[PDB]
Amino acid sequence: MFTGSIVAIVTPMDEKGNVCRASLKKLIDYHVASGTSAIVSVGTTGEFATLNHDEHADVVMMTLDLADGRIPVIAGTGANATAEAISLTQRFNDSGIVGCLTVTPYYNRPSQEGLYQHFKAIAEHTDLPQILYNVPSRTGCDLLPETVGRLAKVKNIIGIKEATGNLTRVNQIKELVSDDFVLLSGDDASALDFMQLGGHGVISVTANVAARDMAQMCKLAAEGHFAEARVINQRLMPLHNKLFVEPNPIPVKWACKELGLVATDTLRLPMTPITDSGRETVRAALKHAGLL
Amino acid sequence: MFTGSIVAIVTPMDEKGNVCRASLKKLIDYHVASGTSAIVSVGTTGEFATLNHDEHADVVMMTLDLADGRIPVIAGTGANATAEAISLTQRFNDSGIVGCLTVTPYYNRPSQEGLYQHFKAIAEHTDLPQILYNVPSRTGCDLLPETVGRLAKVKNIIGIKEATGNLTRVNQIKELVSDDFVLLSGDDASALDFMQLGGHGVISVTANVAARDMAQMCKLAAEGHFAEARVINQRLMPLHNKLFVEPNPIPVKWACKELGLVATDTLRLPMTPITDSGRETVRAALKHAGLL
Amino acid sequence: MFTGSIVAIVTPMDEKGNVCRASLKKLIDYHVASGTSAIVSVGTTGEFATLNHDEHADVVMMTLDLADGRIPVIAGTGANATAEAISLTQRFNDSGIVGCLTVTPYYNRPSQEGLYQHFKAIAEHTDLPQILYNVPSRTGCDLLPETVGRLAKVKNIIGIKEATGNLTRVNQIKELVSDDFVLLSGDDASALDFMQLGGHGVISVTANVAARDMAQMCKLAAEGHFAEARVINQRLMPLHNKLFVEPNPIPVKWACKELGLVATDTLRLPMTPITDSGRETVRAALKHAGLL
Amino acid sequence: MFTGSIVAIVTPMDEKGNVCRASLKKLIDYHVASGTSAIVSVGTTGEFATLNHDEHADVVMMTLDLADGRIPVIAGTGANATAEAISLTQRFNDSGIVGCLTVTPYYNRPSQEGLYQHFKAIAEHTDLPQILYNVPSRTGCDLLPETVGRLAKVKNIIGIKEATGNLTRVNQIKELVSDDFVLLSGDDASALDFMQLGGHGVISVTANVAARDMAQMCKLAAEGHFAEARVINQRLMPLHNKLFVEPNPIPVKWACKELGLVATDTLRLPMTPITDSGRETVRAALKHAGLL
Ligand SMILES: N[C@@H](CCCC[NH3+])C(=O)O
Ligand SMILES: N[C@@H](CCCC[NH3+])C(=O)O
Ligand SMILES: N[C@@H](CCCC[NH3+])C(=O)O
Ligand SMILES: N[C@@H](CCCC[NH3+])C(=O)O
Ligand SMILES: [K+]
Ligand SMILES: [K+]
Ligand SMILES: [K+]
Ligand SMILES: [K+]
Ligand SMILES: [K+]
Ligand SMILES: [K+]
Repeated sequence: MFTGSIVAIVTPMDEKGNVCRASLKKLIDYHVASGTSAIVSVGTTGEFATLNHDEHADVVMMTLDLADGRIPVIAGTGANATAEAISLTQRFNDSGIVGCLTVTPYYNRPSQEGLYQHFKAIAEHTDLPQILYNVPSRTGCDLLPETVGRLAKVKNIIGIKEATGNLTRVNQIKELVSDDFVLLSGDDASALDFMQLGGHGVISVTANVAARDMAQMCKLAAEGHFAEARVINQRLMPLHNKLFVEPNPIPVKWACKELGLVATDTLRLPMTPITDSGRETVRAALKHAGLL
Repeated sequence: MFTGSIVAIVTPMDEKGNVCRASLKKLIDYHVASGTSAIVSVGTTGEFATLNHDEHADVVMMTLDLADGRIPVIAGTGANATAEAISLTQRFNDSGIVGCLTVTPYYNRPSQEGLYQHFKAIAEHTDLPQILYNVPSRTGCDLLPETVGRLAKVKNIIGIKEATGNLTRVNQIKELVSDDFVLLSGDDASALDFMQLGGHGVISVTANVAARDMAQMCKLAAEGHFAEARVINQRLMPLHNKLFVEPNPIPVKWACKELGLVATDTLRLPMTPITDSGRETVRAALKHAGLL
Repeated sequence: MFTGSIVAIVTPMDEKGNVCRASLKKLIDYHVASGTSAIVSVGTTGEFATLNHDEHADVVMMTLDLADGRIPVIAGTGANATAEAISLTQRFNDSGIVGCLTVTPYYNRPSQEGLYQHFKAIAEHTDLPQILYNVPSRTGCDLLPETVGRLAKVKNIIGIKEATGNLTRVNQIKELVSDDFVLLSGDDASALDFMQLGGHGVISVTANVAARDMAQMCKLAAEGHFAEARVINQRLMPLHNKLFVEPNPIPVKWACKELGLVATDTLRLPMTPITDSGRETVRAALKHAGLL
Repeated sequence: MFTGSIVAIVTPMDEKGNVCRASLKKLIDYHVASGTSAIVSVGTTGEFATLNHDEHADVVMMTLDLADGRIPVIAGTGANATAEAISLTQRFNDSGIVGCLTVTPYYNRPSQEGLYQHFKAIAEHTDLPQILYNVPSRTGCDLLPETVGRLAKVKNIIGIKEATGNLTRVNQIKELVSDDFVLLSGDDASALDFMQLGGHGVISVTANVAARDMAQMCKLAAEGHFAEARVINQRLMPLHNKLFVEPNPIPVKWACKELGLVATDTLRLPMTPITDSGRETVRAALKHAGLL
């Protein structure tokens, strides 16, 4: 499933920074019960940067095992070296994942032609559906609509997670791609606006703690009931902002712990523990959303 | 050597994308002959993002072997996960390298407290001198002067490669650190200005192809001879700019090949070959510098 | 009328830079015939900066006289000194204009409290409806949604021309104001997106040369027929971009001359004549729109 | 005087918002006593946007009268319409002022060719020396070095007030102009850095309240005594920053009142009175500088 409310799931960790199977199970059951459309495993929110390849694969496989066919799983498979992205993708071929979420190379700042060759090569060597991921504030590069249009001609490049927050991208991309190419927001605070403009859903941090409200918001949006959706969005807006009051996923993991969905809020360095002021801001946002 | 003209040396490749030992040897001998102060091996210009750690370590160790004590070698040791940076640094402990160039974590956008903990942990696991490296355009993170002050208190944190191009940082940092903390430019086009303000040298892309000129410019700067240094700077200004006409190190590798310093200008995806328009721009800059 | 396609009309000039009544008459008749909703007289596009107060008033009065009740006229009344804005507003009280378009103070960078006091004072001393105008790229300040919400409580502050191009502003402002407060785009290239998000129309440069297509696009948008509207928008998109290929209103005045709507394309310094390359780009855009 | 510590003097007002002659006289005598090099009358800090031309001219002429040949007076003469800038400059022809400070047109965003024609036309209508003034954060326009080169060829264009805070501009401009073209900082917090790179002085907000310290710092800089100049700079750094805690000249007028240099801290809308939090910040900065 590549539409509606898709959660960019936290990778819950014990105090040692190793994946907590019991916490992950509780999250997955929560998403199944709450109507989340799909789970993005080891995306940005899942701390892909600080897992090594083996651990990253372990988490995807554990998520599939625990999901047990009840909810679709999309794996984070991005890398900043094209060989590495291919390699990681091969580990998931015939795993049971429904598709891959693949970020533009970060740090090295390739040209648009470099991005085209990068994604073309990755798509060539899998039959899995690929969702491109643009997040310039993290990567230092910006995958432009023209290049997205070029890549959407590749059979198994099927959509894009657009995380610029620049809403003009929706229709710039839509006019260059076929009607079946999926446009997903990667920016919770602008996601409803993104859907109103023609987007198909959101790959969401907020959904980690407000899964039912997110699922109902995205359904209302898909039906054209934007005023109704916007009531939900306004109750969620403090979370859409304050889940980034300190670096994601610091706030959302604390929030998941506060709700009892995970055993510990531990992250891996260079992510550090939430500050006291951050706890108080996040808690206020959870209360605004009616979750505590 | 942590002052003067420090080359961020290319990792020259064969057509297959693997390190070319003959080319690396030619470069290194060139830098010895030219008066380059030190070599940074597998920095940004050396394609650290697209080598695996073993490959990265092999290039560093080959560069150290070829230098044969003639010129000091600083290893690139940055990573966006602290555990991984520690692992890479530990490869070089007792190796012969003189210190480490360690970039702020990229993509994951840690807080300043996160940056402090990351670099502190790395410095704790080595006796080697650490040069911090700030380049927000690539990493999505900005290591601010206050945090650089805090880190300069750690015994073996000894300098910073400041690649913002924001020259106010020179004196902001200088006033927070001891007189022996080294300030190096990471931005060729502003590097003479950076030294004029108090900086100690440059870690340079341009030095790959104008090593003698860069070394002479930096020596004149260190002596307070700014007007003479500026004449050299003006002759190199088109390279300082046009070596970034396409993404670094695409132009500089081509320039190295054009000068006969390396056998091929091959890079790894997502870096792609220089365009025809790029070749003509870079050739014009080399001709301006009197190198061709 | 404060909805649909509203033209930010050029101030046509003879070769001496004085207002050309005959050219203005032809424009006004064109707008009446083509279904434009209203005319903004001496806005940005009408070169408010380079008319003195007497000339500025002359042009508004001439536009009202020529309109002869057939189309509503909104006067540009902005200034960067609150006394000056009041003064200019008084000149229009009981003139026949339907409202005023009042820009945030430029150059002096007031606080949000300063903007609130500025606009509150101007509104106090007129019974004319006021449309706030935010264009940070010109002014150096940004009138934020919170302050817009404060000002919308003032009885005769009735809407806002939002020219940031940042589409998140639509619903940030809408949630803070009453249902009858008018949201108008000031950014042609994002205007259709702006209306799709809940905006009520556009104060347009493009409408100067494509008045009928703009009027039909904004009606389709108001009816919810966005796919239909978007076909029109895509034929207009090169004009929405290339009317800013050189500083507005340089391109649009040339385009008006090329279509025969005005006798000369003359502007006042510091605006200068269109370049040859600009003529060719603008002409291509007019052809794309089917106007030549 | 177009070098050293040049004060962008406040236009002190009474409670009604009109120029206070006794306060202006106290300031001017202060600057004579302190060793200020020159006074810029009705620059940005002097509230040029909210005086009418007659008022503006009266303040300039009063400042010239009060200076009584003791200290040179440069008039602010900028406008965003060329005709208006010419008119204002012509007011001061044969007046006693030593030159003119003329800002790039604001709001209307002319091209570089437009800037060239604007300043050329103004210089043609006077024998007075012209200092260009670039401050893109306020004007929406950036007068680039290439254009500054082109204008420096006009006989009576003799310098530039560079208020970008982008220190690379010093040497970019210096290499395109003659050795006698003057480079002055418009940015107090980077001004010592600017002089260290080659600049000749500063047109300063801080000098309104730390005139002796600023004059001593600039003299030390001119002599090449940078380390001693930096000690003074560090003592003034909180003022350099906190005089912009609210919009200039709100903080500096309050500071002048607090020091007894002016009778009231009144400004004209849209500038508004300093907040209580602002007063406490500025008082802390004055105490740091040892002025209180
Ligand atoms: N820390 C490295 C490797 C991560 C590998 C597994 N996801 C990066 O962000 O590219
Ligand atoms: N491509 C990954 C791993 C590089 C590992 C060796 N230098 C990154 O940029 O972090
Ligand atoms: N040129 C000045 C005065 C214009 C007055 C009439 N609109 C400005 O842009 O504020
Ligand atoms: N407030 C108008 C006119 C100022 C005229 C005298 N200084 C402007 O900023 O251009
Ligand atoms: K395939
Ligand atoms: K496809
Ligand atoms: K140290
Ligand atoms: K009123
Ligand atoms: K109202
Ligand atoms: K000159």
